[PDB]
Amino acid sequence: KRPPPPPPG
Amino acid sequence: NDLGITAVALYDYQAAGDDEISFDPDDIITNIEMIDDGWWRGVCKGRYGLFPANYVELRQ
Amino acid sequence: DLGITAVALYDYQAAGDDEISFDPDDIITNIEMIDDGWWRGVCKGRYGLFPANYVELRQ
Repeated sequence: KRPPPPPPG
Repeated sequence: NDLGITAVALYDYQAAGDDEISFDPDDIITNIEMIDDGWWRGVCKGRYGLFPANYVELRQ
Repeated sequence: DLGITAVALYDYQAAGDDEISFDPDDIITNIEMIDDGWWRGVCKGRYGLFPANYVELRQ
């Protein structure tokens, strides 16, 4: 699976 | 425990697949399964699926 | 004109109005790397933030 998105800035 | 491992959503997340779930900050995720450092499996507002582990904070 | 461009690697749904959505193979143009984790740019007429790790730079 794709990597998780980083927490929002 | 019926709710098993629980957590609280830190940020908004929109499911980008039918295998994922969505939540708003402060939402509660239950019956969590830490399957890997990226995506976890759990339940949120009646929806069963994957979500970013880093978008929630474990809280019993 | 299209500035720094990239192609979407994965599906991503905007979490908010400040963010943009895209599907694999979509093109993101005029990219602003306002951060190592979150870039900004245009995709399918929309402007906003997206995960830098979700796209691959390609001119």
